[PDB]
Amino acid sequence: MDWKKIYEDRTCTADEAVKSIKSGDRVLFAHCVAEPPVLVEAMVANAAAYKNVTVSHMVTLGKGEYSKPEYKENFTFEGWFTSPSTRGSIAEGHGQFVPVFFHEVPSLIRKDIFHVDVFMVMVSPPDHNGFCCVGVSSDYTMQAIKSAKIVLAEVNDQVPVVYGDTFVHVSEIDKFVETSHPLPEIGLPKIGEVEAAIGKHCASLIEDGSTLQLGIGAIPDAVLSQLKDKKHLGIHSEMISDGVVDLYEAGVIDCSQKSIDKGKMAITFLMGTKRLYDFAANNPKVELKPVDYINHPSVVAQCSKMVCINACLQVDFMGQIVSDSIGTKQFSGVGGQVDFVRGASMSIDGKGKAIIAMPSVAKKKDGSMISKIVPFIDHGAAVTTSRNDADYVVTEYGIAEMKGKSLQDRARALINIAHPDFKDELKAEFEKRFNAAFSAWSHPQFE
Amino acid sequence: MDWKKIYEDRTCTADEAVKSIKSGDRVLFAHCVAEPPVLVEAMVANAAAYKNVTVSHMVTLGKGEYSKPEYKENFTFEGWFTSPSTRGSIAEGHGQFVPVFFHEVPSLIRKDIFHVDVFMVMVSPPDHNGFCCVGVSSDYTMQAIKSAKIVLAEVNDQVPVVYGDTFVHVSEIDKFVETSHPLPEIGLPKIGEVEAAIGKHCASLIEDGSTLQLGIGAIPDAVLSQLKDKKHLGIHSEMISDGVVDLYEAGVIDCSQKSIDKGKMAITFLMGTKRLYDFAANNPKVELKPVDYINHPSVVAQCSKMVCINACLQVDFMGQIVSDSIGTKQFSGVGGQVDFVRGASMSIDGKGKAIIAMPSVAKKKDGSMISKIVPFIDHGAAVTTSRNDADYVVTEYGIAEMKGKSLQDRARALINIAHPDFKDELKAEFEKRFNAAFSAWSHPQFE
Repeated sequence: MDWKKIYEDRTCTADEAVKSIKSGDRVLFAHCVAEPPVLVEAMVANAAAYKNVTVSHMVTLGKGEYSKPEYKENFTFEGWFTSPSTRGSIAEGHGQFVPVFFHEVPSLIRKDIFHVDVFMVMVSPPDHNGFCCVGVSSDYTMQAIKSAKIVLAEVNDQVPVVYGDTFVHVSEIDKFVETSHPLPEIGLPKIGEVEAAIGKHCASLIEDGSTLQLGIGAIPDAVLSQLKDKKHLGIHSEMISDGVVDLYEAGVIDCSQKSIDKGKMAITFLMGTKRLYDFAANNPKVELKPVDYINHPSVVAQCSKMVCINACLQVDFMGQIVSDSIGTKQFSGVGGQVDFVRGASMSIDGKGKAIIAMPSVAKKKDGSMISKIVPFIDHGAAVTTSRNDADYVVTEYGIAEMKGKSLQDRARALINIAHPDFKDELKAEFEKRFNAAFSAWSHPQFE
Repeated sequence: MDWKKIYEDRTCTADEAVKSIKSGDRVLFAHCVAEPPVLVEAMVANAAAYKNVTVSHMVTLGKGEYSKPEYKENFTFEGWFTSPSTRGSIAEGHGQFVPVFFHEVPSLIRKDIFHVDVFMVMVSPPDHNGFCCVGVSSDYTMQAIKSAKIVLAEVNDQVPVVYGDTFVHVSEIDKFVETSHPLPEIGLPKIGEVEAAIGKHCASLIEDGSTLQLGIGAIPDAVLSQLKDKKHLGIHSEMISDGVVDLYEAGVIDCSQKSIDKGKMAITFLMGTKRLYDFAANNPKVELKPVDYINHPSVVAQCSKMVCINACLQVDFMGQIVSDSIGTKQFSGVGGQVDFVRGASMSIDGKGKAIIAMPSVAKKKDGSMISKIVPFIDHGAAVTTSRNDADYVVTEYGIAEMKGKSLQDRARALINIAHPDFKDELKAEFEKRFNAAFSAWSHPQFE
């Protein structure tokens, strides 16, 4: 109606739209799959128009061109979660990294700590009432829309309409750039015997009626594959994957025993194949909500029989968990790992569990093996899940309980699930670290 | 009535009471000032009767005799927060340490992770209706009374009656041992120029009507002494000490602008001089509540203009905060530090602040001067407040903001508040760590 005039008046080309960015601006992209590639391309192509423009976002499936050293006078990448195409800049020094809990991002936007001069977002074209849909992200995207000084939208008719807090009226957007292209996809991972074993251990901790949080990759896919005997599972998760769709259509996940958002998979973003995007579209069983709801520890605490499944990179004898860095090298980010660990620990029913899982070993490129159960974290590594936060740790060799357990008993339990080849070296490190014998037993049979 | 017969039938000597403990038991002492010294003495005296009795508690003002190596066949100390009289056992190998958030202790007891066979607590003699008062502790003490298989009470008529969740009916207690002795006291700290400077910086962050959390020692006392010009301050704190009483008597703290528990100082335990214990007694302005209320991040989040002040030991370039260990040596515990950090971060009003403060330098055992602002944490140190949790860091040289700040900008801010004598060495380390100059500026003047 009146809105159609607004929409038409504000429609332009991508090259025109990015002229609204000025030197010194803080620019933010919509999260993950909602990043607008045509707008990002235009901004990068217009690099010489800009001096010292901050570019922030979290995980990206895009090229991360603005993060390359040649652009360092034009753009400064400020990642809140890094990925293969942007992590190089952080290692090299011209890119920056902010450690921030995923649930807290909207708060930092509202507080103007994460000030947003220009927000760039991909959306569906408007419905009959002038509401566009973000489709695949709610997360921090919805707050950014409200708080940004200028919102630039790539209107892509391949974006799905998904229920929840995903809608933005055309009157809230400054410029529209019309496009049509498929959304980025991630492939399904290969599951090895190591991951299969991890999934089986994780599955043994999951009872009927559990509310699940899990991500993407071989580990959560392995877990899901081992849940086919379970009943009435629910979802309250930062994201769902293609794997969750499989378990839903197997009849295992039905959200019938949830305490809040009953009958619905409650999520904050989507990332997978087009099969996932199609599933989520116009589906009463799926609802996207902002990250300061979904990942809020006080909200997770209200979930029934919460089971949160997340991966790490290494765990030390004290139960310090490193998940986002290898020594001084930054790889990803905390994301929602600690949000859900905390929510499960705070669970009002007292039934919440947080599982942190990893292969027990890695093969280095020189051919040698290394233990991911370690006496000490790598030099300069960031602790992601602190020793006080730690709950269950799982490898292909079993389950170690950290919660309420002493440093010595944590180390004993971790060594017990370490690779057999490393156990003697690790027990020697135990004795040096703790000034105590590994074995708590002492049988008179052995003098 | 009926109750008087119960009480009299269950009254006995300390030596008789401790025969309720058997080999293999988990024994728990009431927190801090409520530890029953006459019962502890009797237990240690009866050491030869016991094999492998676990002895747990948090901070202690007692002698910690059961933690000495000569007792290792009889007792195993399991600290949930260590102190000078028990920390030696952890370093030596025969004492154990559990990393646990203060607010979570009641939950672990309820879950039977912290199973309690015998709980030993000091209480006031019963009121007219048969209710004894813990007086100085609510914390985990109230849950432990409910959950323990057996409760042994030292009935000390010098224990104050203090309002809140501090009362236990005689029918809840198995044995009573009558005594009369003063409660343990801690001294008033000496405030040097360094702590006075820290206090001034912290005070500059505190507005009228703020709700405060702070502990004991030169830093919090220095902060309080700089608050004389503030108005309508409130208290929602793990503890109060003598300094808070001073500020209340000055009319600065009146609890008149609190959002919850209006007009009352809400606390979980008391530790100070007899002046504090007398003050808190029968006082409508003071209320003790358990730690899963007071320190619960979801409760702290409801507080108005929350300002949380806590101390640390060292902070690295990433904003990782070490507060409870010196390298591999365990010193204290997380206590409620992270509980209040998270609560302030989660504040519903968006006004919460968490301040972590420390002197910029220390003199080590060998007489050398060291920076407490460091490129990397000491080898094997536990991260107390993770980089994602970090908010304000304060030294005598000023304030550094961590929240929403990049690793590089955090390190710059921290170097800015380091001791002038260390700044150049620290900037050299900055360059090596980040591959960037401390000044992010290159000028054609110098090519």
